[PDB]
Amino acid sequence: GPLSVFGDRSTGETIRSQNVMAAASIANIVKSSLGPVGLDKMLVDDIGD
Amino acid sequence: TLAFDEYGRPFLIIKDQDRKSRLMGLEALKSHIMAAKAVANTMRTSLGPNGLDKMMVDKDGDVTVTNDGATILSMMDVDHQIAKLMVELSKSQDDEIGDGTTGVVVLAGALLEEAEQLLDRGIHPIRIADGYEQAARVAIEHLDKISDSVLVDIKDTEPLIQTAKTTLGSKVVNSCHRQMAEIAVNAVLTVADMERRDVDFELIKVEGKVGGRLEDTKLIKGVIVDKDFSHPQMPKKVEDAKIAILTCPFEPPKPKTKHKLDVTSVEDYKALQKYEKEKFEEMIQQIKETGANLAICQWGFDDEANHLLLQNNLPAVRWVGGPEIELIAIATGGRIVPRFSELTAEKLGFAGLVQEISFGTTKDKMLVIEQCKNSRAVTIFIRGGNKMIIEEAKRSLHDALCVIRNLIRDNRVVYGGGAAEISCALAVSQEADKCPTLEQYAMRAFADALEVIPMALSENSGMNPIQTMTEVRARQVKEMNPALGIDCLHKGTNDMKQQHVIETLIGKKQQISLATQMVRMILKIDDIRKPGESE
Amino acid sequence: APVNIFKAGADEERAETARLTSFIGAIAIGDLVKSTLGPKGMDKILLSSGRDASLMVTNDGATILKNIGVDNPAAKVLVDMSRVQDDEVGDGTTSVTVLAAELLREAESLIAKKIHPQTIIAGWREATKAAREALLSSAVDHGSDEVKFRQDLMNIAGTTLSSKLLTHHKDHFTKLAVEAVLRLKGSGNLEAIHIIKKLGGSLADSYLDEGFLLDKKIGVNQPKRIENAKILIANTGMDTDKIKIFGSRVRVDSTAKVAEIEHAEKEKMKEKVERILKHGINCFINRQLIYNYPEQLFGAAGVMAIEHADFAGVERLALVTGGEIASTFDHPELVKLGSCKLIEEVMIGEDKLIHFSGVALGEACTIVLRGATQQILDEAERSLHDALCVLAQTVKDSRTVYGGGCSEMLMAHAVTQLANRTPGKEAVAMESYAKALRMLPTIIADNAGYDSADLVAQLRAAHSEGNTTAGLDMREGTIGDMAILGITESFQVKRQVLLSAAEAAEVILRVDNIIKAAPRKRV
Amino acid sequence: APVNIFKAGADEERAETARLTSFIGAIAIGDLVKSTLGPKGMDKILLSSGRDASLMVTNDGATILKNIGVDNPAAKVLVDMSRVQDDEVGDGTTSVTVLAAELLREAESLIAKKIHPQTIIAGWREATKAAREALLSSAVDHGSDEVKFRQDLMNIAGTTLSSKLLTHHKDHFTKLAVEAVLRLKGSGNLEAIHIIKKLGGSLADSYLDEGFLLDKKIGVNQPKRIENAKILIANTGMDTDKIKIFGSRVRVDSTAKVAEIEHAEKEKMKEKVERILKHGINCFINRQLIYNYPEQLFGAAGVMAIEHADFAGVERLALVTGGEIASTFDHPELVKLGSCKLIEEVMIGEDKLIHFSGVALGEACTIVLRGATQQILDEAERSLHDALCVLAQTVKDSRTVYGGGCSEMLMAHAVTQLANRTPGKEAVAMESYAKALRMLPTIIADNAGYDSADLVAQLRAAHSEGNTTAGLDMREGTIGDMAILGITESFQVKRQVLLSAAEAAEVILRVDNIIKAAPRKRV
Amino acid sequence: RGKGAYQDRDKPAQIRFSNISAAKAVADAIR
Ligand SMILES: Nc1ncnc2c1ncn2[C@@H]1O[C@H](COP(=O)(O)OP(=O)(O)O)[C@@H](O)[C@H]1O
Ligand SMILES: Nc1ncnc2c1ncn2[C@@H]1O[C@H](COP(=O)(O)OP(=O)(O)O)[C@@H](O)[C@H]1O
Ligand SMILES: Nc1ncnc2c1ncn2[C@@H]1O[C@H](COP(=O)(O)OP(=O)(O)O)[C@@H](O)[C@H]1O
Ligand SMILES: [Mg+2]
Ligand SMILES: [Mg+2]
Ligand SMILES: [Mg+2]
Repeated sequence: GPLSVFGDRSTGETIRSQNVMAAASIANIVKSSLGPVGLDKMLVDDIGD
Repeated sequence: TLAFDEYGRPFLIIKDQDRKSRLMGLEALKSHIMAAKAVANTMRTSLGPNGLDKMMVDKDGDVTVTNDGATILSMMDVDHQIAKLMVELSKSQDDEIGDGTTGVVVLAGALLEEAEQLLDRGIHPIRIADGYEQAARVAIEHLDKISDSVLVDIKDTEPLIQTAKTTLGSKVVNSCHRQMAEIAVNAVLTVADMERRDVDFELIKVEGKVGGRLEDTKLIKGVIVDKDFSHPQMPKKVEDAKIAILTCPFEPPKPKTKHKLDVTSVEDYKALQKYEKEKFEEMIQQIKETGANLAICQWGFDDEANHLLLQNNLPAVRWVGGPEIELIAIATGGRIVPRFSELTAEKLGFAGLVQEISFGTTKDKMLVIEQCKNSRAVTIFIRGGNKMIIEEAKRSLHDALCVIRNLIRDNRVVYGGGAAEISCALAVSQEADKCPTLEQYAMRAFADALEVIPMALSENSGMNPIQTMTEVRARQVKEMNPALGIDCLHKGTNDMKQQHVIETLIGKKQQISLATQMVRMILKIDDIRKPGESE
Repeated sequence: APVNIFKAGADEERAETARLTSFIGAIAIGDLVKSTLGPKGMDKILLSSGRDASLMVTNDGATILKNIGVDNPAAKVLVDMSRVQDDEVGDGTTSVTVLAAELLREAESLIAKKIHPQTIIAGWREATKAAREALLSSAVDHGSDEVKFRQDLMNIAGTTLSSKLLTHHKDHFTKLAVEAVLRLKGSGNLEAIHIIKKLGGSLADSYLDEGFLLDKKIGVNQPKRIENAKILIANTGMDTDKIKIFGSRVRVDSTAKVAEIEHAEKEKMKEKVERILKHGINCFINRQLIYNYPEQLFGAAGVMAIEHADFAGVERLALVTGGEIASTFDHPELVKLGSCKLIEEVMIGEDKLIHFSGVALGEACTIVLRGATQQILDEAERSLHDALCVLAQTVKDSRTVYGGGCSEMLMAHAVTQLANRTPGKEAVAMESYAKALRMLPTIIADNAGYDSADLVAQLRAAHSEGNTTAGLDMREGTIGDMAILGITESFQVKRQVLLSAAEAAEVILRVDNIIKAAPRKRV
Repeated sequence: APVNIFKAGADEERAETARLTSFIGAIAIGDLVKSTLGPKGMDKILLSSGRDASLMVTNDGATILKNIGVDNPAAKVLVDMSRVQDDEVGDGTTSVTVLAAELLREAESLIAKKIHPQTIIAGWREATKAAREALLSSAVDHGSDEVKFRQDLMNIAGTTLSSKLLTHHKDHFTKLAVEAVLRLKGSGNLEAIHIIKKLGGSLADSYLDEGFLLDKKIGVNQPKRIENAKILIANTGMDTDKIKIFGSRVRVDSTAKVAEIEHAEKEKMKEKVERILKHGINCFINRQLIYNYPEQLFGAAGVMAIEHADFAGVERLALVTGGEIASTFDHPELVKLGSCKLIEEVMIGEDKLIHFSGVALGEACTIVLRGATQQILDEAERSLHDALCVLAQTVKDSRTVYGGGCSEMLMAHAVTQLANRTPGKEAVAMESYAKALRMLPTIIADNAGYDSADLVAQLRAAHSEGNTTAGLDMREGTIGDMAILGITESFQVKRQVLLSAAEAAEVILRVDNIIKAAPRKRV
Repeated sequence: RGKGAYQDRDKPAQIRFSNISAAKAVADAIR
């Protein structure tokens, strides 16, 4: 009947809404570090750096 | 993303959303058709007189071989909500008419298979559903063209027998195809109220006992109960029975409240012995003063009352059921008496040969009522070689009792064997061009799905579907359309009027009406919100 | 339905494994009890895994199939088929199981021949109709001339007991089975012949009692034997009556009135026994229990008292003595008493039983089965039950047919004669019906060790030109006349073997889909 | 041996489940490939559970059984039987599997008849001896009059390719198979016909090349086409020789002597190429790899250089050009060169191959199979391999028999004529041998959808009185003459179907005990 | 008359619909 792939398939407006939230997840991070009133961040690693 | 927001917060809408299943897509309609076609392909092989039966096993290990479409889909463990609606579709045909429970599932799966190719062309699913309503309306009006019956329930039982042979021809009762067909005709006409056109199936008792053969099934005018003569020396044959039906146990009268009767002296204890000794002589004499020679009691008997039955020559049965004695008072014309003091000669029942019959080596000894006087209650005694052939004959003959009931509700008939489906398919194709504005493709998908039922009869009979259907459909256009179908041994010609394949009008009228509305509820759905695992 | 399966734990199959599991499960049932068919077939011993296994050896095909518990769905139809055969005629439960399995084995041969299964059903319905006329036209009736009917009844019991454990006891057990039904002189109730199984002694030491045997010996201080007595039985309560008034207490003011009530209770129990001895009796049988207060009253009057025989024990005493139950004692002129000669107690297997020797109107018997083990007594009881049930229906239907393979070749000849007057669509299914009827003398011939390929070929050549009474002789291993050797069976037994196997094979052959549901508590 | 078992993890069975598992496991092999027999039978698609499953559709019965991996012990005898049939004659691997299974299916019918299994073996040895005389007396030889032998060879390839995927390609693929063996003009080595499978195009676009195709294209700066050239091949090392003295070093005192040694190494490698071009050649094929230093020498002289074709690629070039391998270059008067006309490069499926057009003494071919998918190319290669192997043996043994069911009815008639001249002990086994030979036209007739119950019955009535060339016509669905329609098979192919199935059924029927040992790493 | 009857009680009538329904899912995936 359906596709017999062993992975995962998502069609329609599901991925069309997921790619915007994937791009907005990156833009909402770097929005606080733009312009002369922007502020720096902290990038802490698992090893402690 | 799912279960997380773009700001890092957890995104939870409903509870346990990770173990949910939701499909809107374009395959949500495709999953409903592939689940419904597999039910229709299962029921396709059990259609017609050459339809092969199915073996159903219950959860307890009991095996029942069924052929009717109502009991097949009901005894499944299908956990699919689209196929569960096909179970209630075959149940709705059994509750209303009760003859086309197999054909209403193949027709519903045929409308969804033709709608699959219409869905890929870009047609809206409600536009197909609105096109099926305008196409099924033509099939209802065309089915009422040729319809006539001459049943008078006096001597013209010949249209009634041939109507029941169409229903019993597909079951396993074809060895008794003439004997058992006449049983279901006379069982309805003796209990039906022709002034109201109402038939009550509570008056038709269907009992079964293993032993004998299928040819030993007789229509017993009366009642058949388990006889429980408390005395083993009771006479087992009454020639003329004045039946005294009572609902009081043969005992001293016990009240319904708490009494705690007090005994003080020895004169009160000797009064206890004379009270019960005169009570058992009063309950026996009040039956003999009415002239009765047979008693029926719902409750038990006392040991002191058992020997008083033999001294007065009064046979009596013990521990009869609730609705069983309700059938005795109608078959014998008597009245059910609450007490013993209200017994009279007018409340007695009349019966002829009252006897018990032992079946082989068992100890059942069922009641056989041969003679009666204007009874309104009959009992069919189904015998067979095993319990598989009896429980199926209880389901096969019940479909034969329903098609006679539908003739009293509506005295119009059609001709089966695929003759009515080909004639209705030509009516939709003629009105598809008047006018082919929007719903031209939806009406032609209805006419191509109406031809699945006669081409399934050609497949089960060993013929070719597209070769036999093209010959029958072309002969109805070149001349005026007769009752032209098919058969298994084909009986020579293909004329259904000569082969006496007669079906009810309202049977096929509800086959097209219920399958169209069930298709509309499974086409007008674009989401599934089923859960995941059980726990 | 296998593709995109919409079931939870249930599985199904359509036209591929449906008829495959139906033909495997039904042949393996028929091949199981194949070795128990015939006068030289062996027996089975049935055992469980434990927890009071209760081993029960049986040769009858109904008792084997009712205890195995087959998991196959189509095999339960043949199990239920042999259950009705034991309940209706009591014989041929093994013969109806092999015949219904040989029909489906010939139907499995029609799988590769591409025959439609509805054509085999229509071909077997015409074959069964031709086989009914072969048994009906060859049935031998017996009306008057009763010295030939009693000789015919010994051929029925001699044929049934030859296929059981009672092989070399046909000189005794045939007389124990014919005279038991002959003493009924009426309807075949099949409960007046009370079979008592006692250990010790051989099967030749078993006998049919001329009177009646019972348990629950005569009182404490009562006489053990009374000559020329009048037997009165009862079904009434003796002591601790609590007579039919629920919600009645003894509410007194002093304890001296309680002594007057309990003396008045014992006076009414004494007056009830005084109403019993006004009939002029010497023996008393009560279905209920007799306590100590009426037991002293019967012992002082010299009257026996048999307490709590059985619920069906007073029914057999009413048929062997000629009395009535008489649960109420208020009219001595309307109560008929029994008759006997000796009520002495006999000892059978170190157990004292009450022997009702010399009874009048004795329409009841008592078979005293004595065997080496309990396994022999459980087999000889079912072997005698398979012989008394046929003789109880042979006196109701006196039509008899010639058994020992002679009836099966008469049925197979009528099908083959009408198979040549049919077109080739249904003629192949009728030839498979006649080949399965010839398998029933083939199983009997091969169980003894004879040449089954030649003896059935000699039976088919004999029945093709005359010889309506020619059958299989299992004594010497040849073909002989069945009217001379005296190997006959009942007509209703041989009809139910043919008719129930044709109906049961019709159900399984019409199955194209086996949809089994998900079972409970099976993981 | 089951009772008081003296084994650790091994089990066995004797005479009850030994022949039961042998008859179930062998019929299920024969009923599997039953649907692939005949010119209207379907094909199978073989798949694994994963881990490079490599799906390979095959209709030939040898390739199906060699990849399924049956766990049954007796089924591996029929699996190995079809492997030998593919290795000897290359055809009839499906026909020998169903025939060996139909012998054991008739032997399962002799279980209930109580026939001794050694009587069935001795009955089949006389039946197989009579069946050899039916094929030997009906074989049609072809000596002179070669215009009727080439028409007879197209009937062999037309019958073999009719039961494969090449159904509607008999107007093309018959000429590709007959002319491929006809261009050998000698022994059937079955390796000069190199089949090249390329994607793109239909099966009608496939063709037989008039020359020869190769890979590993001509150098870097070498000419791509030379007209009227002399082809010289080789099997020698070009560069980095390390010539045959293990334990030889260059032990010098300064690095200036290493420059003189490596210049002396390149002078001897240049002198080796100068000995090659003294023959007067234009093309060079080396089985080993050609490095950069001799590649510049062949490019400067205008000589081609084909490096590392194949180990068996220089054998096909030696048979298509008429030369020799010539691994040593020291006698130009004793080295025979090849001959060609065009060595142009052709492009088949976006791949440049070297076309040896116009070669002399071309006893080698190249079939360029073009298909829609790789599944069709893997099936058409095995379909052509099953067609070229029969024509390679038909030119060695010109005896041909009439196929299409005509040969099996001739073999079954000779057994039935001698089944009536035998005593009844072995005559029943010979009748089962003749019924199994008639199943082979029954499987072909039922695969198309025809009435197999009537067509084989008409073939038995035709062969009973004359009609030695009457067979089954699968075109219209009737009975026709096989000499007119031209449906013939080879004698050695039909003999190996009869002989290997009778020997393999002799082994499995003689097994009464299957003692399987304890397997390793299975728990 | 019916001029014959060809009973086909075998497996691959259902597997033929499995190859059709699987190829329809591929054509609808890249539609
Ligand atoms: N003698 C006959 N000739 C042709 N067709 C028949 C004959 N008898 C029955 N049929 C067909 O067989 C079909 C059986 O339908 P059935 O399964 O009984 O419907 P339901 O399940 O609603 O009872 C009918 O539609 C009828 O047209
Ligand atoms: N003396 C005899 N000669 C020939 N055949 C006999 C003789 N006695 C019994 N048989 C055969 O043995 C068979 C026994 O069948 P049985 O197992 O009793 O059937 P069921 O189980 O239905 O009672 C009968 O069919 C009968 O024909
Ligand atoms: N044109 C034809 N007419 C009749 N029969 C044919 C025709 N072509 C092939 N056959 C039959 O089909 C069968 C195919 O057998 P095959 O599967 O090739 O055997 P194997 O697997 O051993 O090569 C042959 O036995 C042959 O008799
Ligand atoms: Mg019906
Ligand atoms: Mg018996
Ligand atoms: Mg071949």
